[PDB]
Amino acid sequence: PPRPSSGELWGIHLMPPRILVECLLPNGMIVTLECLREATLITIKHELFKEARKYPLHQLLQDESSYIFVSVTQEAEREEFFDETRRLCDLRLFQPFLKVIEPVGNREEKILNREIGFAIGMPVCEFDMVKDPEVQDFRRNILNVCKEAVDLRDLNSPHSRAMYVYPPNVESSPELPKHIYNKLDKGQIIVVIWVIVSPNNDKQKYTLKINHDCVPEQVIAEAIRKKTRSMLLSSEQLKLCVLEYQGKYILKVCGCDEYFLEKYPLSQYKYIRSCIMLGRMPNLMLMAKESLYSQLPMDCFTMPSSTKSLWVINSALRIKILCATYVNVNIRDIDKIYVRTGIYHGGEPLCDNVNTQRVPCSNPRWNEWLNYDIYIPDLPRAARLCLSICSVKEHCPLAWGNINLFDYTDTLVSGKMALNLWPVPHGLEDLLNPIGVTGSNPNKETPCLELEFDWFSSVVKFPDMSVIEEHANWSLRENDKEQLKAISTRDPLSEITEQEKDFLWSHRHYCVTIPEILPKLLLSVKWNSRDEVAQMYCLVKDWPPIKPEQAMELLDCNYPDPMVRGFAVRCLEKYLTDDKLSQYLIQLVQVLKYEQYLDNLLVRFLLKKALTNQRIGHFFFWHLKSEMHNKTVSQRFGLLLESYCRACGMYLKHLNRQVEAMEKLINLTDILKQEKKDETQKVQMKFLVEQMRRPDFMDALQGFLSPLNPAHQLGNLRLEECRIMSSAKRPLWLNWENPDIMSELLFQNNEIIFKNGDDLRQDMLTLQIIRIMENIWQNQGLDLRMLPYGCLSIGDCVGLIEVVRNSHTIMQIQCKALQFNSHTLHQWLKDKNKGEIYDAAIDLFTRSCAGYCVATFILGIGDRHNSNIMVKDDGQLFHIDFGHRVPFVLTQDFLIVISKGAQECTKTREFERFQEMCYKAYLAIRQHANLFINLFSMMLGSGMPELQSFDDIAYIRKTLALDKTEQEALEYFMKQMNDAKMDWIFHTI
Amino acid sequence: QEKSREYDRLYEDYTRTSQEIQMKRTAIEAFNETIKIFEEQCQTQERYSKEYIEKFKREGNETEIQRIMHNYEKLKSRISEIVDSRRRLEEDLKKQAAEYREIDKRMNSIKPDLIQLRKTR
Ligand SMILES: COC(=O)Nc1ccc2c(c1)OCCc1cc(-c3nncn3-c3ccccc3Cl)sc1-2
Repeated sequence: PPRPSSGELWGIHLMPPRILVECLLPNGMIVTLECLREATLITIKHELFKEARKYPLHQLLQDESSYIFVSVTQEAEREEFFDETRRLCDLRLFQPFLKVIEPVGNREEKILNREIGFAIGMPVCEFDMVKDPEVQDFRRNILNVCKEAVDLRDLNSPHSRAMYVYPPNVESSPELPKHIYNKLDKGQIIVVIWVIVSPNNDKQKYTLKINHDCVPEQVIAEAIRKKTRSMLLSSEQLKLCVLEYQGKYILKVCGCDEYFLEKYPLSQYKYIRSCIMLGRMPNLMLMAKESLYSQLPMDCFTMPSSTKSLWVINSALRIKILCATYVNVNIRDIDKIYVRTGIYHGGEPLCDNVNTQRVPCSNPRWNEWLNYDIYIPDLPRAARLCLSICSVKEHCPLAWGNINLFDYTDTLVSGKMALNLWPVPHGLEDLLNPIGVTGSNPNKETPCLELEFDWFSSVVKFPDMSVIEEHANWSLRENDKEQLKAISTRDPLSEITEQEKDFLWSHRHYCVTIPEILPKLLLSVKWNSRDEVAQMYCLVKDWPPIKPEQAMELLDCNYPDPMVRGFAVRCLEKYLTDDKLSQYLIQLVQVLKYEQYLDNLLVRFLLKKALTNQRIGHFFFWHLKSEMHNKTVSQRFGLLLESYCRACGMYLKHLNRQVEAMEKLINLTDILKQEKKDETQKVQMKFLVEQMRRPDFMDALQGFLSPLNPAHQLGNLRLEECRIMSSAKRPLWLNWENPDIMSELLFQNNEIIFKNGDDLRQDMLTLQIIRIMENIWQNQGLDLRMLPYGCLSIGDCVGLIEVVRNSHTIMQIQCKALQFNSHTLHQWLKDKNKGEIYDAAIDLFTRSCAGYCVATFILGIGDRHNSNIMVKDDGQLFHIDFGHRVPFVLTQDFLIVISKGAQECTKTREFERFQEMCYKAYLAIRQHANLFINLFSMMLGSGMPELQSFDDIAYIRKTLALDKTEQEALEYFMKQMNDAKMDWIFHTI
Repeated sequence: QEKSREYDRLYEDYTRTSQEIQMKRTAIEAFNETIKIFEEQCQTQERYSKEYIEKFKREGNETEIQRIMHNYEKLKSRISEIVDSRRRLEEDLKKQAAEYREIDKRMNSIKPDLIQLRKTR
């Protein structure tokens, strides 16, 4: 099972400098050996075989080379150590002992399974151990997706492989907003192309002024023209240079692992577009196609390892509750217990709930058949029995559990069934939990309830589409069109009355002409009626495709039907760009949790995209890996990670290096939070310094890829700049060098805060929402600048935060002896941006501040102080700490800046312009409200306590004035905005 | 409200004990796997020592035999140390699982009461 700690031994965070290791020799001998904890297995083996000469049977032993070490890990599994480069402290040993064995099977296979099992966070042998046919069928059948993905990576073999490793990180549309076009003069960009010229690996630059719509090949062509101009070559030979070498070269961003490998316009490239925006010179590096292609390895993928029909069944649903083996009830307080049941389609019941008879908790035996008012034929595919053992004190559930009435092979569930129940969540007031985990608790040490399903003549299977279509094909005014258009526009949280529900269903054929009403129409179907469902199935089959952002909603909790979900996936397969799939990957991962079965069209889609683009693959890995602690998803995510790791290629080795690094960090912070807890910062720092200096750490934490962004190589640690942050939870401020040749032209430092203790999912979601808001604004042609900084959750309340270079909190600048007036911030900017630079800085401030004023209002981000609002040197404002009736907020500090230093900051054309930015930005978000609503709704399944119900989402319905008119919404917002130092430490008066 | 201050504190003990129990369960699992490996080592000792014990017996080399015995005794004593360490954990797990049951019994007494109040309030 997965490891409890990040410790060097079970129950020990850090093994001593020298330790005694029990060595079990192949001649049946036991030798105690004293080893350095940082000792490699190569050293320990040598040391041992030397010592072994002193003990009996030494003559039996063959060369050290003929053997391998084996031990039991903290994961309770027998590990074979093939890579004897690994240090004693880094083998996740349970007890300090090692066994000498002759290697058995085939190295290659065992090595890969070790590398997979480590990255997943649980051994592959544990999947082999699972006897469930659905699990084993998933394992075999998902390989079809792997083989298909690996085949496209090798089709156009050199370029296609480079394309997988370095996918173009390019914007959504090639079309540039006019406000951005106006920034680049004559519709042209001044670019700098660098070359590392041999001998002596000297740098040479070539400045080019060319159109932004230029393909990278045209950029190379113009560079090769600049170089050949002095050569005395004829027009025909000059043209032939371009003709033969135009594409013998590749472009890379300086100080980055970002390559311009595809035909997209230069401006479309995310690096270039930010440069155009920032008025910075884009520095690119020219390289030989072969220089890149020599780096690419992998693509060495190896393969591992009578029916009767439903609704021919003229019967009402019968389910026999038998016995429940134990319940932990205080017999003095609770006498009787009963099994409460319900047949559900998602979170909605298909019929009235049925209870068993009240029984004495001393004998939890019912042996009763329960009768549901639903015909067997009417059961939808996705119907589930939701049950719970309730107490009678006044009712309350004690344990709960849900089962799918049909299995993955479309077979209606028949026979006896033992269901290990789940404990009731904290705050679950309801007697049943239908939006819970459908399946029996993997913990067999829990109350288990035996069940019995009807056994009809033979095997009962859900009908074919041929059968459904044949049953469906058996079974307009002026105001009516306006009425449908009204329902269409309404947000997904706007309640549709049973009268509107009847109206949509009665007009279902017209609804095809207005396709974006499919989610409202699907909620109007009686899912408890095969007569209605069969007709709906047909409509979905031939339903026109809808925007991915619309189709994503069909994948949340409200839409459990496989046909609906299938349609949704097909829209994403046809319309979702890699850019946008990366933009909505967080939600797309959570929404897998709502799938009835392991092998489905969503998993198959997401997996292929991840094995097709390493940017997607990387975050698909980390998003799934971070949830490997949650046992309600452990198996599904584990099996998924196994299939990804098996087919991702060499990236698994980089992922293992990142996992190794994080494990050391989690362990060092656990030590600081636990044993060392009560030690002064001075003391704790001396320990940190001692620890980071150790070989194993220097090896682990130096020379790997940033999990926050793999295009950033983390070189050697700048130990002088590394520290334990003064704040509670003990975050680690880590600094690394940039190993890039052109590290000077982008960023020489790589700063990350590693934080153990706090849940970073809120921060992660808010930062994603901010990025989306900026993309809406920037697309609409509104230059509102946001800083959605890097933030990644790597496990249970462990994560990483990108340190924004050249930033300071409003508090830090106010303390720059220690006398601050509401003018301090403006005076700071005035000084950091003197001359013609001033105007630009104040503009960036107003554009960024406007964006944040609106975003924080809409979302309802409160507790905003001068110590959680930061400002870059260039003038850019941004907020931090997003762990959470919030009004509009605009400090006089900001007002003073916006108004370029003025006494009446409300009566200026600056503030007028600022207010205009805020209105325009707010109305832009209100127009895309369904997206925000849908994104948050796809997040209900995840463990996020701030998002447990739709009632939590209802806040955005309020701030965006969704029930209101657009002018009434504008009026509301305008009112909120117009409504709007001594004792700054505690705030008293 | 009064009972909510303690039900929330009680759940805090329910959750920790659950975590701690799952750890003990995997430690026991690792102890079994360790014990199996050490037992497997003895089978390896008997297999190889058989032809050495045989030669030395047919040689009156009682020391070289007693030398193979002293190491087997060490290995055998170590298996007792591990088996007794597993049993110590087994009884600790039993004591904790008894606790997460009494935490549960306590919770299922407060939970129907708290539900009635939230409705009244
Ligand atoms: C250049 O001089 C500085 O002081 N830089 C700096 C400091 C802190 C952050 C930052 C640049 O980058 C912005 C991203 C960010 C985010 C932070 C955060 N998010 N949640 C909690 N914190 C936090 C707050 C205080 C202390 C530590 C942390 Cl991790 S702190 C932080």
